[PDB]
Amino acid sequence: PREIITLQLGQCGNQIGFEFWKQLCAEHGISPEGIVEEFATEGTDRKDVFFYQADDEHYIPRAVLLDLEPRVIHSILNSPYANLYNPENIYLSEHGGGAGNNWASGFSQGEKIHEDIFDIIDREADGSDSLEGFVLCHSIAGGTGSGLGSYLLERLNDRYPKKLVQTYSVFPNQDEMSHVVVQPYNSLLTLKRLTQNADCVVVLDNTALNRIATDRLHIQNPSFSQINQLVSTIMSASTTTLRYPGYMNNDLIGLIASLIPTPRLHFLMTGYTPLTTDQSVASVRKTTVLDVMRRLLQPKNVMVSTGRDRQTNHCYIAILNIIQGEVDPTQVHKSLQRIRERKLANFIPWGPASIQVALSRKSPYLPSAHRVSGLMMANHTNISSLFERTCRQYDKLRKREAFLEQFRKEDIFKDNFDELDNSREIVQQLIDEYHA
Amino acid sequence: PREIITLQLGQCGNQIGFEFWKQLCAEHGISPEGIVEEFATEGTDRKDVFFYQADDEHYIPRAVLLDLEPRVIHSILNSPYANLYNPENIYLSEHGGGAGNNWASGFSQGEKIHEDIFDIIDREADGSDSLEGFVLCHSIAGGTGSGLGSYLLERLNDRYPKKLVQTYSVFPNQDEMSHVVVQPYNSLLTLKRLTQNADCVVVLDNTALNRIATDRLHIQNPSFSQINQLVSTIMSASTTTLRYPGYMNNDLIGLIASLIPTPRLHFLMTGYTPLTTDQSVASVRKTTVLDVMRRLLQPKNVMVSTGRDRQTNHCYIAILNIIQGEVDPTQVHKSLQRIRERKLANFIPWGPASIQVALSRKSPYLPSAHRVSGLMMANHTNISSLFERTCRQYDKLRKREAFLEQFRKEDIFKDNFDELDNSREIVQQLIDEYHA
Amino acid sequence: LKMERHFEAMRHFLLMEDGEFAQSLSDMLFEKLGSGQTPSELLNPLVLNSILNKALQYSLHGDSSLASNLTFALKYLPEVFTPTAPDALSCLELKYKVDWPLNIVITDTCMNKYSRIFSFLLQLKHMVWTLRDVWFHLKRTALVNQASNSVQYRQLQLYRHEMQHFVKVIQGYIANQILHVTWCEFRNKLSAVSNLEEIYKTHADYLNKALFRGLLTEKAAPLMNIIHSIFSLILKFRLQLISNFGLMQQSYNTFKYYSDFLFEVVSKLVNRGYQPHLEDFLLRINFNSYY
Amino acid sequence: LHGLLLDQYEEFFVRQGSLKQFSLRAEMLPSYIPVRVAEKILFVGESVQMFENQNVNMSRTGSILKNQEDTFAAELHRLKQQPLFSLVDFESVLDRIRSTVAEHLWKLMVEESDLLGQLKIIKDFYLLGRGELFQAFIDVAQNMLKTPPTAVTEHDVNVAFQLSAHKVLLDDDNLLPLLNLTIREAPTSGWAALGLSYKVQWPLHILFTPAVLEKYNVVFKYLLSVRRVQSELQHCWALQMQRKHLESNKTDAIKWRLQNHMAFLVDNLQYYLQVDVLESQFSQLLQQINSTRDFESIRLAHDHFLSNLLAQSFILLKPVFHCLNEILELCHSFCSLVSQNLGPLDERGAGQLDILVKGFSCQSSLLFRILSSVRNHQINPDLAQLLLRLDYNKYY
Repeated sequence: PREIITLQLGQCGNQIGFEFWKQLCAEHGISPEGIVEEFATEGTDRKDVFFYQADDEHYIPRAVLLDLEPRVIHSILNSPYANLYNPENIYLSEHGGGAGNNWASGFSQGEKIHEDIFDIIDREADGSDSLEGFVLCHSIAGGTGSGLGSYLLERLNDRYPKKLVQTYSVFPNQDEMSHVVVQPYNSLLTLKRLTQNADCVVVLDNTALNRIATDRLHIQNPSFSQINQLVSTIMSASTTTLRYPGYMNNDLIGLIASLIPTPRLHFLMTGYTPLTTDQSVASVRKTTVLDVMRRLLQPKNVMVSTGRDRQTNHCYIAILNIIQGEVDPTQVHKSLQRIRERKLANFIPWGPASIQVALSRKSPYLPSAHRVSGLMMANHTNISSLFERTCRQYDKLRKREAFLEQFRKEDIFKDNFDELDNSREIVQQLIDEYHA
Repeated sequence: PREIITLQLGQCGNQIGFEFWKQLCAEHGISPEGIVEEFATEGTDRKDVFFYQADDEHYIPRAVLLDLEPRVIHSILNSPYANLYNPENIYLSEHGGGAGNNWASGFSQGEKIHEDIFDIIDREADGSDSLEGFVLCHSIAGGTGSGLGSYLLERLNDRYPKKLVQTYSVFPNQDEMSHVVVQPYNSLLTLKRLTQNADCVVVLDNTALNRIATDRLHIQNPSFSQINQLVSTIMSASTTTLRYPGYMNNDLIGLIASLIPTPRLHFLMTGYTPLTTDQSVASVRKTTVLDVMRRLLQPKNVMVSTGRDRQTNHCYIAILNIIQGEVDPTQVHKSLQRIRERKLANFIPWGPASIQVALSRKSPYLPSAHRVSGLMMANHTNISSLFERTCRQYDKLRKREAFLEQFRKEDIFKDNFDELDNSREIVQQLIDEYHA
Repeated sequence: LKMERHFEAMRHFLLMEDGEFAQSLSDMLFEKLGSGQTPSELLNPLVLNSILNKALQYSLHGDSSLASNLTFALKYLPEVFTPTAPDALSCLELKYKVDWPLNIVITDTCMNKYSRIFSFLLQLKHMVWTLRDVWFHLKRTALVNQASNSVQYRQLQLYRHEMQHFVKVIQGYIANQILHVTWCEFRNKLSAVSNLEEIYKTHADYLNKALFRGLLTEKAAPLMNIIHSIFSLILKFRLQLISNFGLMQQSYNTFKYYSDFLFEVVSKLVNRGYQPHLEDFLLRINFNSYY
Repeated sequence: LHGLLLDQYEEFFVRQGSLKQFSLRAEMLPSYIPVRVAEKILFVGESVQMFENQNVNMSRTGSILKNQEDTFAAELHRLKQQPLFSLVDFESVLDRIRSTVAEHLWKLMVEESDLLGQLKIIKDFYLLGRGELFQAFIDVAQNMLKTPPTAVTEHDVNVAFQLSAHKVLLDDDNLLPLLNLTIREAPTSGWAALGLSYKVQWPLHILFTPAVLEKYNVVFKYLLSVRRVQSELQHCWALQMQRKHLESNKTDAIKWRLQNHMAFLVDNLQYYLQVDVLESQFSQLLQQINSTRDFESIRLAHDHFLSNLLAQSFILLKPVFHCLNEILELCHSFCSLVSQNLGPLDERGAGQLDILVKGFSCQSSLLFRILSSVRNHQINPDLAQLLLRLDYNKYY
């Protein structure tokens, strides 16, 4: 019916998808090894849209996880949520990889394991006779997720041409350049494949993570154990129309169709306010829906590093405001009434704009059926500031003679560096041209 | 609506504003990290007039704190009231400054950090579409609060021309001149900016502090830990019509409009009687309002060093008498009945005078809903005695060849000393001319 | 009666708030593709009444206890317009049943408007589904090519997406005014008013509000003539993309004339304090003023 | 007993004139029965009639729900057993058909409504207790009442007061749409021609007849008029705060002694009026309803409440109300004079000023003319105590 195959790949893409499947059992009322609660069918009306359909009421995840590093998968099998995963769909015990840290490693390893990489991931494709598409849950940081992920964006474009492609890709961190220095090279090589060899992306910045991780979360030493908490909730938040019973844009080709203006303009800004557990003691007094979307357009919950004074000459075109759970829908048109009076979104002068609001009932659970949740999927034309940030860090590195002799020994014979530079400037010029 | 941005600046201006925000949580019934009491909305009918408006019922302070000295801010983060402050609105961890002790230091540092000082303090300006104004909670003592504070009185006069400016500035101490000797120079340079580049001030003398600090407070060694107790109460006392629900002059442009006779005559005398905790055992017998304003015009609670025999040729023009909390308003017109019989205020012979009395209910708290409080905002024309005191200490220092070679090496090429002297005498001559 | 369980069952298969059935109706809208080219045999109701019963098990919801309350009656209307070849975009109708204890809830007038509501969703869903069928036509391997040049795709897809902008946000606003306050008014109010005698004098008033909230058009206004003309270009939109670039750019100027024609009649319905869709239409008008 | 008027040829002085008003009739009233007794049976009998409409357990005497009726019947047998007639025996038991009936409806409307709730809310809408919460309405409603009024401006100012009270975050969302606003045809302007409709539910409306909400609404447009002209004098003051907008000419100095005389007025005259009107007139209402279990004595005490507010705020019919609106007109052109770019350095800035330096002392000297009528005093004490209270707050 609407079966999606997630493509978890890389050192960071496997960990953000590990707790994504772990989030799904707590809201479906199911255990990874059994069914102890009856809340799975009376409370939740649809479960076989991301999981594989049941053979013994055991909803297998439709997931594949490949990585060159064996460290990310050795921290999985000792956890009690790995018995839900199957040891025959992806790998058996003692799976390995390369050495290995290179963008050209996984780019060259795709055609030497070409027979095996297109054998076991295609067995899940013909399980349903109407496949939705493929989401590449991969990474941009490092050479593991960026090297091999650029290969599958090409060969799955023609072997599966009538399928939706759209990824929840995480952006790397640009604070210092000591541990990694190959960061401007492997990022722009995948970013070219994300626009012409891929339809849509969902951007997730790393410098904007610790802006939120010290905002309300109150940590002193930033660890990697907090990167899975902001990411796994908004992943399950994006499929609330798709997993839980909704009516309009209840498919993944429903939501993405109403937000993309044009190809190579698909970078969607994400926002999510409620992350604090001591808000729970004051939501008993009928906290309404009239105050939760006034702060979405206000740049506080954003996960995109952008300029603060660059929003006057940029214009919103498509903005999504997803409320979940208890909505009190007699005032949801009242919340959309107050949008035109502030004009917090700059509107495009050539065409109409749209503020789309939708709702779906959440899990039968006490932290879910009590507190209001707001998921934002914006589309603003100030996203070229990240593309100006990455390009200015790209041409400055090529004048310092950095990784021009250390990178072209394997499988690179011609200069494909300006092939990425002009196509990035094509994106940056067509964005500003789009508001005439 | 009526949002005011406080500009806490300097070594002394940051500490007097630190307990000003700490005073506001005890009267709003709120905690700096949570909401544990329900007294915040039923007892207090308005809270979003100095705080930022809530996103999770967390009333963020609309405050900025810059100083060259890092010692004042390192005594903040270990206190449990600093989590209410945000580490992204002003500075993150490990903020520093100059070396540094000079009026020309902060006067020259304003145009080298000109890009950053007008970037993050303007983000709070467009939060409300009707901004009230700016209060510069700065200092005159030292070169830190006086050097940089004179720069923002000029560039915010034209970039924000339709906003109220009025400051609660503290005057320095003139007892001996051993530790500091640059006190006549940096004070008069800021005092020129307080009259033509600023509309109103609220004077707070330092030699009048220890007159009160040994009056009823009974200390033997005067420390700096007592300077925040007299100052933080009268700051919150001045906004009782603005924070708590009042009717007339409930804005900051309401109170200051009814007291200023003319520009460059705005120096308001302050008075506040009740500061003793053992008065509480005898206020149970209906202590009335008929005795609390007989001692306001009597020169006992004043915070201005002025002459005692110079009040016969000087005349009051505007006098404010603010009662708070329990007023018993059936005798508040009875208290104003007894004013004309004594004539304790000398009235101007050219025009009418005004004794304005107002009331507002205090916090739902036991030391606040039991004891009568009287806040005075006088305006008497004997304030030139301080201006005669500062000018006589200014021209005497220039004949001793003090800081004429040690002060003009950086960013001073012409003699701007008589530019401050004539403009100060313009204030002193127009005050005595004002009663014809 | 056990009426609240029957009340929830009507909402799921006439009001379509468990959208898996109406998403499967889009697959039934993906089995017609224009009318008429369909058989006129008597086996034409025989295999078509079945596939809607089979569509409920295709979504894995509900037992057979409420599935006896749903029946489908294939009406007959000419679509080549001299012979018959009946539609399933606007000539396929769900029929709710009248059973032995529950007859004070359902009457013949309320089932007459159940056929009106089911046929009105089925044509707007046919719009939105075939509007996304064009995204399948240009889907990436690549098909259609010329990402911006040659002959236009840059401004071509620019007017096509601001077309699919306006339709996808109209249908979402019409969906929010039909469903939500009516479900908030209905069960709760009726039950709590312990006024439960002669139920069809209240249930038909609830249904009359439920058609008041949809478009209602007094069942006679020219707003129904504009939802037909904007449907008349979406076939023109889909035929040019299946198959013309100059004949394209005229067709959507005609849409922008008809959308501005749809805006000016709304300004004539204006009266005051009335029609909770009229303000929601004036939302976009004050959006149209600031840009 | 029921509130049933058992007449066929209407042969009774009570005649029908939820509330369902009833009236008197002098020709059917006996003149040996005192004339002030006739409404004691009428108005209490009209109020037991209006409980027959909505719900029968809500009766004033106790008729379906209580046993007042048996005691009333015993009283009836006693009254019947008498061949003669006098005044004391008839009227001492006119207490008993009134007083026990006048307390049970007081014990009705406390619990069904939270009495003390709306009867401070309705005064806050009219006497403007929530002062900031309407100034944001006044600021927005000024910028689009700048036409002669038309019939659509009623709905436009309404939805503006909606969004204004909504961004404030009132503590009750449903307290907001309980009213709408109403406004004349087209005199010159929308201000001083607008009003408010706060309609009222079940039986609280017998305390608020549709006459006296006009009596609350007529000062309501007067009290927002002195919120606007106080805030307009607060904003044209706010233009000349700094030296960069200040000219050091003497034309500024003759502009400037006037606002120290005129902006000191409305911060005094409309304060000591409005705050002393509210405080110890609210004081005795709360003290009476906490100390009296009786209906009409509480009711006409709030009738003496409202007539005291509309007498202090009216000070004299023709002159002082014409003197007071001439004050607010003459400082309204001090707004529109200052509001030019660099006002006190223009020739039109001093030319428009010269008419206003006459008209400001046309108002202090007309205020001086009332003070001679206040000293030479046989008129009104509450007039004299207030106007002198601002006057020693003026001349001292």
